[PDB]
Amino acid sequence: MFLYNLTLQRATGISFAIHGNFSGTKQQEIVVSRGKILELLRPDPNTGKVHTLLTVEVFGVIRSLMAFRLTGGTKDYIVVGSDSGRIVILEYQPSKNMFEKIHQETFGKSGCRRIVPGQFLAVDPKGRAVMISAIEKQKLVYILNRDAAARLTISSPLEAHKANTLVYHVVGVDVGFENPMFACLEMDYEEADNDPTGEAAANTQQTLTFYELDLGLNHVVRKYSEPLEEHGNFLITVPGGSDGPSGVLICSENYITYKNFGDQPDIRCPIPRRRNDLDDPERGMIFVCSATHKTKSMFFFLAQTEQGDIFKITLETDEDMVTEIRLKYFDT
Amino acid sequence: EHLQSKYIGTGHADTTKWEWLVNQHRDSYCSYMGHFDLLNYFAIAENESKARVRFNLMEKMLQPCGPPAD
Amino acid sequence: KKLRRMNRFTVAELKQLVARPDVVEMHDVTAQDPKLLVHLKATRNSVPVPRHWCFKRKYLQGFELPDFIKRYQKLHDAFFKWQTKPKLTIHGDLYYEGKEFIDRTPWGEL
Amino acid sequence: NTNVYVSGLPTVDEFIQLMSKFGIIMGLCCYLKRESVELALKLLDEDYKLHVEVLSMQQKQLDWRP
Amino acid sequence: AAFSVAVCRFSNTGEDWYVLVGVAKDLILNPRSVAGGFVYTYKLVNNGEKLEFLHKTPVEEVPAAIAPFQGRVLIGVGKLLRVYDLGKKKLLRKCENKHIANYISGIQTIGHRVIVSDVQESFIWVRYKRNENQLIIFADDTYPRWVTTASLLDYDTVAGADKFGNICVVRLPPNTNDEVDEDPTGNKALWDRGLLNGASQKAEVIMNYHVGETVLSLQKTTLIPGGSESLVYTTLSGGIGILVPFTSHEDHDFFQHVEMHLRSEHPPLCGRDHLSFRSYYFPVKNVIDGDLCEQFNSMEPNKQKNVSEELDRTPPEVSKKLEDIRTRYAF
Amino acid sequence: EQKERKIMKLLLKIKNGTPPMRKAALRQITDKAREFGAGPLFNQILPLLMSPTLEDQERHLLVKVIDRILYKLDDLVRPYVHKILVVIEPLLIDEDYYARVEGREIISNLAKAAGLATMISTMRPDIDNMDEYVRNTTARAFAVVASALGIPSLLPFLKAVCKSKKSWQARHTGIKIVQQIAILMGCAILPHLRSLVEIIEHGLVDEQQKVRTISALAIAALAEAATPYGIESFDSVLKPLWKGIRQHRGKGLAAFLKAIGYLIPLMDAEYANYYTREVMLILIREFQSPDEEMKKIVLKVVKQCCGTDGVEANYIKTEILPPFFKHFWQHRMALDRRNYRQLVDTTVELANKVGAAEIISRIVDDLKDEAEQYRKMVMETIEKIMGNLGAADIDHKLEEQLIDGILYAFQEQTTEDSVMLNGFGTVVNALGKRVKPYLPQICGTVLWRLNNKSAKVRQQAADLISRTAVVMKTCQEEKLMGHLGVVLYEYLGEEYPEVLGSILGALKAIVNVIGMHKMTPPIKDLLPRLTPILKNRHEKVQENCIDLVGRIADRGAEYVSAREWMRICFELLELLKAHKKAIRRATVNTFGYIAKAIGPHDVLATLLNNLKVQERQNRVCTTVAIAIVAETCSPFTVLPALMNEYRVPELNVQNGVLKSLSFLFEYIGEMGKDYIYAVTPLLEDALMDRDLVHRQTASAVVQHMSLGVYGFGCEDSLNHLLNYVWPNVFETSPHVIQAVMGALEGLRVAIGPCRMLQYCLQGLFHPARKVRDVYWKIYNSIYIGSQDALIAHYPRIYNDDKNTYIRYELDYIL
Amino acid sequence: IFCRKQAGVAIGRLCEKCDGKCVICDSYVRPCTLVRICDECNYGSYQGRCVICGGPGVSDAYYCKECTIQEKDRDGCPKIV
RNA sequence: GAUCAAGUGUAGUAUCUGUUCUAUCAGUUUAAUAUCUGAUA
Ligand SMILES: [Zn+2]
Ligand SMILES: [Zn+2]
Ligand SMILES: [Zn+2]
Repeated sequence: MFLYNLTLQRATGISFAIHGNFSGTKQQEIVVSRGKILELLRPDPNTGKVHTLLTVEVFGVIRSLMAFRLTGGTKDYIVVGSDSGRIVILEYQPSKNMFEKIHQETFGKSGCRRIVPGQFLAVDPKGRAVMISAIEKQKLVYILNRDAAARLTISSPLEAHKANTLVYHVVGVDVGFENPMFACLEMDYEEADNDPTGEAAANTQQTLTFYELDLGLNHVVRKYSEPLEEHGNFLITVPGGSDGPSGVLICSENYITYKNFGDQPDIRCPIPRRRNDLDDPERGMIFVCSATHKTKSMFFFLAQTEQGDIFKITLETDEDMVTEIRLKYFDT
Repeated sequence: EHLQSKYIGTGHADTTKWEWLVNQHRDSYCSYMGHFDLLNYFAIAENESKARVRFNLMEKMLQPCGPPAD
Repeated sequence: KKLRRMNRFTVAELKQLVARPDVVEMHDVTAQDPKLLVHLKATRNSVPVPRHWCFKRKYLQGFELPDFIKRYQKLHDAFFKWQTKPKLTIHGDLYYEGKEFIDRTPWGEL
Repeated sequence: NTNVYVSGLPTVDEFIQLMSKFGIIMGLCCYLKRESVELALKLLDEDYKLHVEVLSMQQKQLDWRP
Repeated sequence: AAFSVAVCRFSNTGEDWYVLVGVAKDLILNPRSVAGGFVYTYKLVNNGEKLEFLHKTPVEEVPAAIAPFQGRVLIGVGKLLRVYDLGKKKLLRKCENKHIANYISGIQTIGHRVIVSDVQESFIWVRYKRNENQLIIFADDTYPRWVTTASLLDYDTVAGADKFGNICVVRLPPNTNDEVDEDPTGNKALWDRGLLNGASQKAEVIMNYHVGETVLSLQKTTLIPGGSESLVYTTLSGGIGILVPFTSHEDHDFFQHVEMHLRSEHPPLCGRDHLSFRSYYFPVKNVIDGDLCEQFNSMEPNKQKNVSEELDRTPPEVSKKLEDIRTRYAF
Repeated sequence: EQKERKIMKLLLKIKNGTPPMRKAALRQITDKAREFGAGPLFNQILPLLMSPTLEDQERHLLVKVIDRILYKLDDLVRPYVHKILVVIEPLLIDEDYYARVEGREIISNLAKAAGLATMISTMRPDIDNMDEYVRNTTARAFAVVASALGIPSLLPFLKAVCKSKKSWQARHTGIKIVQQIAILMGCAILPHLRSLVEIIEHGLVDEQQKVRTISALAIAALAEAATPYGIESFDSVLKPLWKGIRQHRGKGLAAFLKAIGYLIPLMDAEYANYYTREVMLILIREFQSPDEEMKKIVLKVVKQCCGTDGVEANYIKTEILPPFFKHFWQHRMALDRRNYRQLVDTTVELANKVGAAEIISRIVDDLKDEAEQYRKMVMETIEKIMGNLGAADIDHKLEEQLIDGILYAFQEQTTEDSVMLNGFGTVVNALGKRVKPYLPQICGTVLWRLNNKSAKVRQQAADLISRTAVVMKTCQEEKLMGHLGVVLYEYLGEEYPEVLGSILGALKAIVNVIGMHKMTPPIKDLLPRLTPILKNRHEKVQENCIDLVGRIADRGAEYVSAREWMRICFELLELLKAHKKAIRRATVNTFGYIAKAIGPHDVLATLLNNLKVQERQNRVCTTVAIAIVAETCSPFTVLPALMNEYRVPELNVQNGVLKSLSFLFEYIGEMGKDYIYAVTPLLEDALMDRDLVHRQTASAVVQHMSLGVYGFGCEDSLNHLLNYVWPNVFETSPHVIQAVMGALEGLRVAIGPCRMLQYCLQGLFHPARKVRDVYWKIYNSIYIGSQDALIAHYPRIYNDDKNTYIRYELDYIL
Repeated sequence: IFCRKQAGVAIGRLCEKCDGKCVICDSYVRPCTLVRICDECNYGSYQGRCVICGGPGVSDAYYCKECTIQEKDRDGCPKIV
C-alpha cells in the first residue's frame, strides 16, 4: 500500500514567536514556530491585518528560537534550536522570499534527547555569543563574530557541562559591552538520587547561576551560583548598561523576584490575585510568558498569568540599583 | 564499552529496577518537553496551561519514581 | 559472602506470586530482581534469551539455488517478473540447534 | 590437473613473476588449484607471442582468516 | 466526565433511537484512580432534537469507548470488552471479554469483526461468535503503539495513529482465520496458547510514517465530487492532511525518485535528516512525503534544472505531475 | 628545596610520557600552586620558556600549565609581573604565528591574574623609553592587556598618555597602543570606536611628524577593523585628513593616504564621490612618486576608492585610467614581485567596475612586447580579467589583438611558463565559438611547440591541448584534432613520465571530442600502445592512461576484441586498491566501462575463478571488481553466479562469496532492495553454519544490506535475518562479536529501535552476569543510537510499594 | 583509540595513502559528511594532521554514508590517538 | 569442558603434542556447577 502524504491545511498552532527586522528594514516582522513549520509574519501597521510572507516545513521539531543582531548590523538573524542536534542560523532573504542557512554547526545525535542541547536557546543581547543548553548536564556556547565581508562567522563550541544538573530556563544577561553572561535556573539532582529517605529531594533548592564567557581566554566560567527561596519557572532579561540596571527577573510560584550579582539586594513582589476568584485556593499562580518593551528613555515588561491576566512590570532604580518592582494590571 | 559512560541513561549488569526506571521517566519528561504536540495533548487532558505542564514536568525530574530502593 | 545467595524466593513462591507461572524457570529465582525478570519475560511481544546461554559447548559446535534463479531477459525476469518471497520467520522466532530437523477488496491496491 | 606448459618464452625470474598473476604457485608451471589453468588459457595465451597448454600453510594462503 | 458517546437503534426497540454516553466518576488522572463509571442512556426524540433520559447504569471502571454492534451496544470498560442489550431499567451484559491486555481507548466494527484500540498494546482483532455468545481474540499487532484513533480501510486493514505523532497501517495477513474457539474448561489459557505472550495470529505493519505531530482523527473519504478517495487526518497543532494511494508505478516510482533527489538537493532547513524525521519511532514504510516533493516548486531554478535532469524531465513537467496528484484527491 | 625537585618531576611528566601522566602532573602542579608560590614556580618555568631548544608542542603544553597556575595564583603574581612580562613580551613579535598567539594567551592570563593598576604601573616606564623596539613590544603588550580586560578600562590611561606633553615618545606609544588594539581585536572595536577615534583625533594635527604618522596609521587600523561600519565615529578626523593630504609630503603623506583609503569604503555614496575626488588631486600627483612604499600605498588607495559603490564608472574611465596606465603599465613595474602582484590586483578591480574591454584594450598592445616578465604581467592580468568577466565585452577588433598577442607571447617565452598556459587556455575557453577563424593559427602554434625538442616545452603544448580541445571541436575538427593526436601518438614512447602524463592527458581530451570513427591513429593502433603504459610506476601516467583506456572502453568498445578487454581488466584488477585516490577512481570508472564492453557474463566467470586462487591482496580486489560489475551492467547478472559458487562444498570459496556479497551490498547501496529476498536463504545457511568466519561475514552482509535498504520496506526479510544474527550474541571471538555488534547497529536503523528493544528485554535482568553484560552492551548501543524513540517503546512496568513506575501522562485520553 | 572531545570548526584532513577512507570504518565507499576535528587536534604541528595516521593531509577527511546514517559523525572529534 | 608443560607462527587472535581429573563437609565463587582454600578420614 504505497501512499503519498499531502498537507491541505498547515498547522496553525504557535509554540514560539520572535520579533525583529528580519528583512533588514525599518519595519518589524515576527517569526513563529508551529513545531514542524517555520513561518514569517508581517503585521501591517496601517491595515492591522497580519500577512504570512513565507511558510517552510522544516521536517524537524523546533524547540527554541531566538532573534539576534551583530553589533552595528541592520538586520536580525534567526538562530534555531531543534531535535536535529545541529545549531542552525538563518537569514531571511527578502528578495528571494526564502530563509537562507548562514551556519549549521553540529554537536550531537538527533531526537528530543535529555542530555543533547537544543531545548533551551539563549543569545547575548549584543549578539556576541549564543548558548544552546540541554535540559540536563550539557550546555554549549558558540561565539559569534562579523567578518570583513560582513558575513556571519560562528566560533567552535565551548563546553559548559555540569553533571546531575537540570536546567529550567537560560537567558542571556545584558552586561553591555562587558564579557557575555548567561543566567540559568538549575537544580542539582545528585543527592536526591543517593538518599533513601527522600529528604534530599525535599531540601534540594534551585539555584540561579551566572555563567560568564571570558571572550579573551575562550572559556566559560560558572562565576556565581545562588539558592532561590522558591522554584522559578522562567527568567526575563532586564535591559543593561545605559538602557537599564541589568540583572534578571525570576518568575516563580506566586512571586516575581529581581536579582543581580554584586551589591544588589533581592527585591520580591507577590503576583496580585483576582478579587473574588472562584479558583481552587490550593492553586499557586505562575507567569506563563513575557514580552519586553525597550524604549529610548524607559523599559517595561508584560507578563501574563495562567488566567490570561497581563501585568505591566516596571523597575524603580536609585543609581544602578533596583529598589522596587511595580506591577500594574494591564489587560486580560 | 567504557565510552558509553559519556552518555547518561546507559546501564550495565548491576543496574537495578530503580536506576533503569528513573532514566526511563527522566528521558520521557525531556521528550514531552521537546515534542510540542505531546505537550499539547497533556495540557488539553489536564485542562492546564502549557507553561504549568512544563513546570510540573521539570518538578517531576528530581525524584520521578520516589526515593531509591534503600 | 554466600548469605545473600540464600536470601531468595523459592521457585514455589515465585511461581505463585506472578500472573504468568509458565514463564518461571529454575534459574530465574537467582536473579537480582526475579519479580522484574518474570514481568519482562511475560511482556506481549518480547523475545526469549538464546537457549544455549547455559550450554557447556560453544554455540554451533554440536545451500540450494532459489527456484526463480534455477528456473538476458530470463535473468531480469527472475528478479522483475517471477520472484517469490521465501519462507520468512516471524519476529522473535530465534534460531537454535534443533529448529530445522461485506466486501473484501483491499484498500490502496494498484 | 594444475600443471601447465608454456611456449614462446623470452629466465625463471621472469617466468614465476609473469605466471603469479593467474594464481598461487607451489617451461612448466604447477598451480595450487585447478582454476588457475582456466585463467592461464584465457589470458597468458597471446600475452613475443606467449603460448599455453595443459601442505597446510600452502592451502592456508587461500584462507579468508581475518 | 463524559469520555464516550454513541447514537444507535436496538433490536428490541426497533425504530426508537438512543444516545449512550459513557461517564467516569471522580477520575484522578495522575496517579490514576477512579470511583468507577456510568453509562447514561437517553431516548432520542423530537426528530433527534431532544434527549429524554431513560436510565443510568453503573460500571466498574471508565466506559472509554462505545460502539453499536449488530443491534446491541459494545462498551469497553477498562480492559473489559462487553456487549450490552438496552434492557428497560438498565443495560444487560450479554457477553464480556477479559483477555484485553490493558485499558481500551477505541472500538471499530465491521461484520462480526471488532477492532479494539488498547491504550499501549495497539490493535486487537476480536470476533463475535453470534450463536455461542463469545467475544474471541483472534489476532494482535507485534508492536506497542500508544493509539489515539483508528479507522477501517477494509475488512482486513486498520489505519491507526498514536500519541507520538505517527500513523501506521496494519493488515491481517492472507489466510488469517477469524473462526477461532475459546476453551470451556480452560485448555486455551493453559496448554493451547498465543505467540510471544500475545494472540496466535499477528497483523503485518504495511505502512509507517511520522506525521511530525499528534493525530486524533482518521477518516477514509472523498474530499471533492468525483475525486478519488483518500485517508484524511487532523492534528493537535490544527493541521489537516491526506494520505492518498498511488494508482500505479508510473506515479509511485516517479515520486520515489523525486523524494530521493530532494532529500539530498533540498535538505531540511533546521539540519534534520528527512528520512530520519519520517522514521522517528519506526522506519518509514510505503509513504512518500509530498510536503517535501512540493518543495521542488520553491527551489531556485538552478536546483530545479539539476533535479529535473536526474528525473529525465523538464521542471514544468515535474511541477505538473505534482499538481496532477494533488488535484486528483485534494482540492 | 625538595618540592622544587617535585616541580622538575612534574614538568618532566608533562614534557615526556603518556597523556594521563601529563594530565595528572598538571593537576598536581595546579592544585599545589598556592604552596609552591609564584616566585619559586616562575624562577623555574621561565628558563624553559627562554630555552632555544623548546618545541612548539612543548611550549604549548607549558602554556597550558601557565594558564592554570596563573588562575590559581591570582594576586600572588603581582611582585613578579615585571620579571614574567619581559620574558614573554618577545613572543608577541616572533614571526611564528603559534609562538605569537601563545604569548598573547599568557599575557591575557597574566592580565586577568594581576590587577590592571599593576599592569599599567609595570609597563608605564616603557611608554617613555628611547628604544622604538621597547615601545613597539610595550604597545603590543598593552593591546593584549586591553583585549583580555575591558577596552573601556584602559581608555582613561590612554587619555592621559596621548596628551603626555613632556614626551613625544609617550604620546607616540599611546597611539601605537590604539593602533595595536585595532589590529588585535578586529570588528570587536566597533562599540568602543568613537572613544578610540576621539583619543587619536588631536594627533593628526600635532607639530611632530612621527605623531602625525602614527595617528594616521591608527585611523587606518581602526577603519580597517570597523569595515564596513562605523563611519559616524570618524567624522572627527575627516577634516584633519584632507587638510593633511593637501599639505604633507613623503612617507608622512603615505600615512594619510593609507588612512583615507580605508575610510572611503566606509562612506555613503555621496561622500564617497566628494572625498574620492578630493583624493585624486593628490593621488594622481603621487603616481609620479619614486618611492616603492608610496607606490604600494597609491595602488591600494586606487583599489579601495574604485571598489567603492559611489564612484562613477565614467569617473574612473575619464580621470583614473589615463594617468594610471601612463605611470604603472610600463616596463619598469614588472621588475619587483611586490609591485607586480599589487598592480595586477588593482588593475583587475578597475576591470570589475569599468568593464573587461576598457582595461584589456589598454593592456593588449603589450602582449607583443619585448620583455618576458612584462608580457607575463599583462598575460596574468588578461588571465584574471577574462576569468572574472568573460569575452562578452570584447570587440572583434580586440579579439584580433588578443589572439595575435597571445600567439606571439607563447612563441616567444624561452622557458615553459604556467602564466602563458593559463592565459592562452582562459582566453580561448572564454572566446569559445568566436575562436573559429583563428583555429589554424592556434593549431599551427601548438603543433610547432609540440614538435619542440624540449621535454617541458612539449609538456606545456600537451597541457594547452588538454585545456582547449573542447573549443577545437568547432570545425575541421577531424582534420586538426586528428593530426594533433597523431603527433601525440608518437610521444606515447616518452622517457619522462611528467611529459607522458600530459601526452595522455591531451589524447584523453581528443577522444572526449572526436567521434571515434574519425580517429587518425585508429583505436586498433591506440589501445595496444597504451597496454604497456598501464604498468608505468608514475602516478600522472597511470591516472591519464587508465582514464584514456576508460574513454576508449566507454565510447569505442566495438573496435577491440573481448579478449583484449579481458586482459586489460585482469591487469587493472590490482589498481582498484592502489594507494592514490585518483588511480583508484580512474580504475573503478574504467573497469565499469570495460565490464559493459565485454558484457557481464565472462568477466564475472573470470573474476569468480580468480576469487578462488589468489592471495588475500588480489582476492579483496576481486570482491571490489565483482561489485563494480553489479552496480554497472546488472546486479541480477552477478548474484546468480555468486549463489552457485556458494554451492561448492569448500570453506574457502564459500567464505569468498560472503566477502563478495558483503562488499556488493555496501557498494550498490539503495539498489539492494530488489535483492534481499533472493540472498536471504544463502545468509540463513551462512549464519547457521559452524564456521566462525562464515558467521562473521554473513553478519557483515546483514550490516550493509540493512543500512543500504533503510526506508525501502524489506523489514520482513530483515526481521527474519535478525532471528539468525541474534543467537551469535554469545560468541566470544573478537572478530565475530564485533561483526555481530555491527549487524545489530545496522538493523537498529532498518527495523527500528522498537524491535531491537523487544530482543533485549528478557536479558537485561537475567540471572547470569554473562547474559546481562552482553545484553546491556547491546541495549547501550540502541539507547545511544535512539534515546528519544525508545520513549514510545518501553514496556508497562507496574508500581511497587516504595516506588512509582507507571507513566501516567501516556495513559491520558482525549 | 579515538579522541572524542567536542568537535569544532576545523575540518579533518587525510594523507594520500589514506585518501578517501572513512576514519571510523575504513571503507572507501560513498564519502558523505565532512569530518570535523577539535581545535586541540588541529593546533600548530597538529594542524594539517591526517585523521587516521597523523601524516600531512592532502585532502579533506569524509565520514561514509553508512556512518552518517548511524549518527557516527556525532560522537566527537575522530582523530585517532 | 577445565587445567599444567613444551614446540611453532603472526600486525593481532592462537594452533598443536604430551598429562591430570577418581571420598564427604565448611569457606570463597558461580545462574547453577566447577576451580580454588581449609577440615574430616
Ligand atoms: Zn564509515
Ligand atoms: Zn580531537
Ligand atoms: Zn594517513
